[PDB]
Amino acid sequence: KYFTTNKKGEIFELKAELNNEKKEKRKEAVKKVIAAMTVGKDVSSLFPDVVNCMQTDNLELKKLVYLYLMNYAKSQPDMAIMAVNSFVKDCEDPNPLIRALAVRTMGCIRVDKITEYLCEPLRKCLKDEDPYVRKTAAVCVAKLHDIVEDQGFLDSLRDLIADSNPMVVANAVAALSEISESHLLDLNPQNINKLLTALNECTEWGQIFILDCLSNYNPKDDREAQSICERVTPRLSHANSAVVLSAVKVLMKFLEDYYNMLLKKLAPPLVTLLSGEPEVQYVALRNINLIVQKRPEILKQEIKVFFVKYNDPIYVKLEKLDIMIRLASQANIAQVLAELKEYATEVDVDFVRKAVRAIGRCAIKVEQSAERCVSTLLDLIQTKVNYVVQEAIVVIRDIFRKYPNKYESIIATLCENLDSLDEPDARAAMIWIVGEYAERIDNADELLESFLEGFHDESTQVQLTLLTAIVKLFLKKPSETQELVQQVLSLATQDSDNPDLRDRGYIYWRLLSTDPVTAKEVVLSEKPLIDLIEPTLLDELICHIGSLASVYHKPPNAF
Amino acid sequence: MIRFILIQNRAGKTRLAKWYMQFDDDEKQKLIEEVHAVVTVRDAKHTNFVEFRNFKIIYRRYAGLYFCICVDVNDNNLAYLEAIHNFVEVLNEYFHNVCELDLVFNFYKVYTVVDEMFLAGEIRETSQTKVLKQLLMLQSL
Amino acid sequence: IGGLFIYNHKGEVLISRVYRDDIGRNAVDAFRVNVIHARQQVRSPVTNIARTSFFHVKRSNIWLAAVTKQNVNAAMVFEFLYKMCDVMAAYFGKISEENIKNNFVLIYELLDEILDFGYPQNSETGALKTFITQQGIKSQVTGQIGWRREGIKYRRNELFLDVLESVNLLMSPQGQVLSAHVSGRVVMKSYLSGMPECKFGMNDKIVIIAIDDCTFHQCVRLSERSISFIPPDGEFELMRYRTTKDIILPFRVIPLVREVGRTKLEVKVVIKSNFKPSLLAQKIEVRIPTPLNTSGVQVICMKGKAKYKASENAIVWKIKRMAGMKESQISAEIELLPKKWARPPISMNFEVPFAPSGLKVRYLKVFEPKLNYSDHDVIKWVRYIGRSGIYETRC
Amino acid sequence: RGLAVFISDIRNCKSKEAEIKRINKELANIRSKFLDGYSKKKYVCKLLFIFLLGHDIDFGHMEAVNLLSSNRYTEKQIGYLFISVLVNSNSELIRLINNAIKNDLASRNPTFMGLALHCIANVGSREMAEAFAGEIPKILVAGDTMDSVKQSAALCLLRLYRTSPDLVPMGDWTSRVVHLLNDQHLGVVTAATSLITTLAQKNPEEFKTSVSLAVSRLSRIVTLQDYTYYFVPAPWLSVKLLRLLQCYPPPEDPAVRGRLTECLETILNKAQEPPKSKKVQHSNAKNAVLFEAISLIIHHDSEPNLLVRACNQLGQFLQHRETNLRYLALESMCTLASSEFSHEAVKTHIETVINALKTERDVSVRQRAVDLLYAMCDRSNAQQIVAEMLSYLETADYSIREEIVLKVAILAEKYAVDYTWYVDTILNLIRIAGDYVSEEVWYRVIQIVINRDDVQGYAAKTVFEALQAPACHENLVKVGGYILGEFGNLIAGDPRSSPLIQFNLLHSKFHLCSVPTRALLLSTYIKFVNLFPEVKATIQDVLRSDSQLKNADVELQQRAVEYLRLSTV
Amino acid sequence: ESVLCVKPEVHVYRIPPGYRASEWQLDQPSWSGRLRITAKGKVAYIKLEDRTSGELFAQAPVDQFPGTAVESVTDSSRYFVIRIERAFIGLGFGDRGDAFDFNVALQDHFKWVKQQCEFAKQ
Repeated sequence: KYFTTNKKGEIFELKAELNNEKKEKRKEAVKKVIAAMTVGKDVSSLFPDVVNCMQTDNLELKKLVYLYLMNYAKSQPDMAIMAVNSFVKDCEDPNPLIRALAVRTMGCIRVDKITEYLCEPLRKCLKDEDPYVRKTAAVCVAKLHDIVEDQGFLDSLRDLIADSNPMVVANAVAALSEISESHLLDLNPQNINKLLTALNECTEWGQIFILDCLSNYNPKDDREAQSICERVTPRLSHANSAVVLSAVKVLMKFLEDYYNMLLKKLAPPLVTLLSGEPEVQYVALRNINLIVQKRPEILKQEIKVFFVKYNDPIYVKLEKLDIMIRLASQANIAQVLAELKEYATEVDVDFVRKAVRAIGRCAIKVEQSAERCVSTLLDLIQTKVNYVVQEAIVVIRDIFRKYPNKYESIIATLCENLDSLDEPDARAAMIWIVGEYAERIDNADELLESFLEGFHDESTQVQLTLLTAIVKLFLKKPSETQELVQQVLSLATQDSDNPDLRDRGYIYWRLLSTDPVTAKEVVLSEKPLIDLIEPTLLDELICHIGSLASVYHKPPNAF
Repeated sequence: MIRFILIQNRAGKTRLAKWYMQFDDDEKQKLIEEVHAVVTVRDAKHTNFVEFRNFKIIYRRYAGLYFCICVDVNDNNLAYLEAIHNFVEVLNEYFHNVCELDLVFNFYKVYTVVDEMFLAGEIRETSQTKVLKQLLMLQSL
Repeated sequence: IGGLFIYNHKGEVLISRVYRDDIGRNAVDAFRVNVIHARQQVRSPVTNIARTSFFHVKRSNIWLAAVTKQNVNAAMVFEFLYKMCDVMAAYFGKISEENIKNNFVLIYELLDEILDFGYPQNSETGALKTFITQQGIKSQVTGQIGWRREGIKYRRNELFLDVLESVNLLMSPQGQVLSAHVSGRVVMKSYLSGMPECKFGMNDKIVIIAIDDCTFHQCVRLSERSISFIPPDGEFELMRYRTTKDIILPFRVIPLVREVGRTKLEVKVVIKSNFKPSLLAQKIEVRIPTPLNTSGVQVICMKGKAKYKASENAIVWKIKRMAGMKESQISAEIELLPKKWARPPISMNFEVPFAPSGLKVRYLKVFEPKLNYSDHDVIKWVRYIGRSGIYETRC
Repeated sequence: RGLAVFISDIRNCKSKEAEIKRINKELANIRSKFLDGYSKKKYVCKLLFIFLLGHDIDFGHMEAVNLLSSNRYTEKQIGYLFISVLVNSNSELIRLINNAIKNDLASRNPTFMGLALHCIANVGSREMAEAFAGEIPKILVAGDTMDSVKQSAALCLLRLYRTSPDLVPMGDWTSRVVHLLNDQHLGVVTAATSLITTLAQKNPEEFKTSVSLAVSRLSRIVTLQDYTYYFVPAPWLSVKLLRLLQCYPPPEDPAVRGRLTECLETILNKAQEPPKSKKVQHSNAKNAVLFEAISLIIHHDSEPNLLVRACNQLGQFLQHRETNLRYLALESMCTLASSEFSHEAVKTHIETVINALKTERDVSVRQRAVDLLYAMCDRSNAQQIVAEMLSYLETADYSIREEIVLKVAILAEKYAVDYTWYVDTILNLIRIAGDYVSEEVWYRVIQIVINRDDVQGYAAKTVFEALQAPACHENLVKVGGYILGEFGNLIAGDPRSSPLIQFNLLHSKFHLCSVPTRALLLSTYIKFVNLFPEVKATIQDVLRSDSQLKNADVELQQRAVEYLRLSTV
Repeated sequence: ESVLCVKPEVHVYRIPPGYRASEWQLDQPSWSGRLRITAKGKVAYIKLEDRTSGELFAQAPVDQFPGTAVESVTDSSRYFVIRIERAFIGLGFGDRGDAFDFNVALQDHFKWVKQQCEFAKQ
């Protein structure tokens, strides 16, 4: 009410030379209107004065008006409809850059009334003789569809597939594919042959669009599906990674001696995606993580490509590490453990903790290398690093559960590492190893007494494992540890206020006071010994190799 | 007490900044950019009272500009909202339906108005009649 | 592709263009809250929040976001976002907000001719000269090392890093963070034979009344987000920084203080450790101020211990350890001797084993040109020591 | 006219680097000129405008001080404006500036003294306090001083007291400052009240005679054509007079105290009246006096009749149109409810606050609504407040949800009437928002169920329907298993709550929950073996399944294997 | 063959003559182009390509990294003496971080070659 004048000011001074007669400094004016409203200045009062500059013959000045109009076409569409009479005069002008830019500007306006204006002037643009205009009109059908005469436009998209300029063919296929999400049949004789010949000549973004459409096609005969694949095979040599991953998605679908030759031609293009820029390697390695599950015989020999390089980002280091495990076999476990030992000495504390856990995943997967993984972790603990030692205790615990009564010489070396333990899960791993095997540990009660003095202010995982261990120590060594169990069950049932802790204290208190012989088969019995997408979801995500369903490893229903 | 007075548009660039507190030149730039990080976010139904780093900021927008006064936490925030509006009305008759560009071209006259009305972190003169009596007398001197 | 967003260094929208109205104006700030200002979230080039996917590529400052709602080819959008910025770099030189602000008109002419309803068109810079009318607005020998002596040898090469930083905070009793900044330094201890040249790498939480500031040691040469240097032998301050954005706050004090008349006072204070439970804060001391006319108080504590100190006029409450994602409470009952009480802030001391600015070390590659050792022969240690400075909550 | 050319020459730059070259070609031009005084002040306005854009200026100070010694007004006020903005610490310049100010202060031109008094009050360094702080009270005292100079001198002495209190000692001039409250020019009184207020913060008893002068002037102001501001008689002076009275206790003279009552009664009585204008600037100026009136009544805490009328006036602002009055009424009632006198009258507004909490959108006003509910809680209304907060938490946003859960659990234990209500309260709290409930809150709920027998049929019942929801919190599952495992027999008589249904209700949530949550549900599965022998076949296959025996956790395995051997042996 | 490292903006200095760096010209780069260290088998090839077409300006088989094929200059950490195949050629780099990746990728190759020899000695 105070700083709105319309007699003087910046809006007044802008409105002045926009009304002037020189063309070249009305062009400077509209640039000042775009640069005002980009930063966030309110130039809504200049709207009927900018569209007076539409009636001209200059191409540069007419685009600057259209750029001003496009910024209104999405946020406040009810204002940009007020100049729609100037659009429909421009969409039959010569200099067909004006005709295409008129049709784009009309299509981007979300107003129900504009469908009366994307009538009959649109169908001339679908039949235009400049292919740059047919390219524009092909997309604007999908703009109009996203808002029965347009059902007559749908067959005009099919007519544009038979064109000599292939970029017109490209956007028409991309238009039909988005329309077919909410409704195209690609029957062989003329559709597939004209798509694959346009595939060899169109631009790099249209080859994505054609190879995304062929994945919807269902072939019938086995050598008919083979006859497609000799044309798709040279498309996995392209510079773009989006073209290669779309070519793979067709070839992973149309996979019914040429079978053996095709799987040998999938491995060099998937290797060469990893020389790319780090966002692309993430998109590739999330798909490589799916391909080595469904077809593990493609990249069986290529584990050296997947070794983590130091300057990779953290989202490429963690995805390269999941594929090194899936290719970890007995023929190459020795160089994997050369790498996993090396990554565990890096300064990235987030990545070292996963490299040490990847060692125990190689011991569980490759059973023949269990001793080499145990000797690898022992060399890590001798470094005395705080975040490696207490990580490797967790991993050794899962080996003792997996391979019991084999590796228990090393506990005399693990038990001297107690003062380097401050994680709750890492302390609970040593208490389990002291709780088990206590007829092998010399001073198991002197170790477990050192934890009961600080029984509170420990985690309930540590409190429960220390409860389970001292009961196991009692049934293994009665009459030495009578003081510990009367200590810890007084700590559990009387001092602690956790209900889950104090009744587990009771269940042990009831069993020891009923029959310690009966408690031996209950507590100290032998425990039964103890990571891949299930093939319903897995075979779904191979049908979406390029897309975000494979980057997320989730079906498209959750998007 | 008042600690500064800001005038800045939605573009972010200031039209007046008078400081009543001893800050460094880069600290003055640091506060300015994080005032309109507060003021531009708030809508027309939020309150005009934002706590700001240990004191409070008081604003009102005049359709292209923000007048921000930054006072202590104890201060009467409903009286400093009207001393803002009292300061605009003095600028309204002194510049004859003031625009934004009167603050750009005549910044040295704006410091005369602020000294006339807000001196040493307090409100000096509230009367619109006596300020316009004083400012036009200095205009012809 | 629903809309290309180009954000500045600080997280503000420089220039943007939406192509699909499935994208709202909620999505321009959905990226700001949950990608740029992610406090503890580990970075990913594609993230998904609330049925909307976020593609971003950084070019040295600038967040180039790409927003979509469909199951689009993700390798398509990233290969687009490289050729979206190679078109711009061929017109601007580099990509920065000083070049983008000079070129709001050229980007708008590009963001229509390159991308059309989310469908990438021909991005060839030779073909664009027929379509783009506007023009871009353009804008030896180190001899001897002075700081490191020659012929150093050690029995075993080792290397120690300490990221040492201190949190400062003023927070309202409602939970609004009023002011926060972290002051830190990377102290490196180099026990390395020979004269190694080594490369250091970190994440992007450092900008290379507190103001965001970073100085280096004179050994460091800056020219990616990597740093090459030749470390002096021994104790050595590698980097020295302050930061103010996206501060990780380890604790929260919730001061529920009720005045009963003018003769009695009860104070409830709740501590919530706001970090992951595998970590463990230590040396925790919450001093709670009392009025000047306090007779004697009655304090009960859940864990830890507290004692009233009339010489300080404050209740000092000390906890030995606190695991993350937990909660403690103290209660107090003050009797007074009958103006109003001006409230000092509840100050707090602690020490956490993580770096509260978000700084992390990604790699540290040590290379000696003329000896028989390399990086995997070098034992490296990393330790994060978070600490409080002025960490206070209004009562 | 040369300035407006240069500014629009900067504004017509199309890049940042075009500015730097245009600035530097002008900085090189101005440096070459360093003249007519008109041509000298034009360049300083150029140099000042370059500074305010943020560019570094490292000259021009000696040219600006040469403007201070001029005799035309515009050359002086541009010279002082350069000095006030660009503060240099050259010891030669500070000597030259102080001599230029002593020339203007010794002058009897009121406009030349007005520039000098502002330049001291804008820079305010110690070197200007060391030369001037003995002259400024002499100008304020003297009877020949113009009233507009009396305004600027009083506020200039205010900053010299704020910057360096030791260089402004009190004395003879203090008894004549308080006489300015009797002055006819209200602008002089306005600059006087700000001066007396800050000086009475540390030496209150010296300025004690201003208490009687403040009330008598305020009684005339409340009960001036140039000082009305939208039909309100002198709002900012009446705000400053009410802040002056807050530096003191209620006065010694009961004739002063009685006069202080009806002026505060008049302010309250005007608030009840219909407004004399529709514009919001009338009501903001009208209420600016009112909230400082209420802050004075709270400060004294001496007339309970005024406190009751003040609380009744603040209840009118809770259901008000604008957000600015709803927020300030909630801050005031939090400070008002703590008093001995108004605390019973705030409690009558319990219906008004909750109806404001449910409908307010603004998150700042919404959380001061919660603080008022916590502040006015008592034994008499705790069941009402807690039940209304729980009715808010079912539809609340996640922004305010954390602090309300903390306040429900604090009011529940503190004001627990019996032990049947508290158990019903927190179990209702864990069902609604269980992820914000601390475990020592959750631990004590079970200790009351175990210790006392009467609630056990009621607690084990209410947990069972709480578990029938598809979206239970994981703390609800943990309190769900332990109570049904201990007291499922107390509700086994219901065919809707049959023992096989209680097991299937828990085991439907045994997955999709955490690792210590699964370990607690195993503990009650064996309690269903002990209590419910007809369920025993349906539990043991769950225990002997591979998902519990070959479970990757140690503690989930050790607890599942022991319970399979308790059930068979 | 695999490609170990690709570096643009790499200078080639003809050497006028030990091995100090200020002795060379350091202002007249005798050749400029793109650097690629390729390797196949047990050796590594330092191939110099022009920026535009990619023709092989020079090539140096290495076969041991601290050996005689690549020798560091004593003044700086950027300049290298290359035995192309014969003759000796002086390289150049822009900063340390380009010379860092030159030196690490060579050593990371011959670390792998030492391990594959050691696996054959098992």
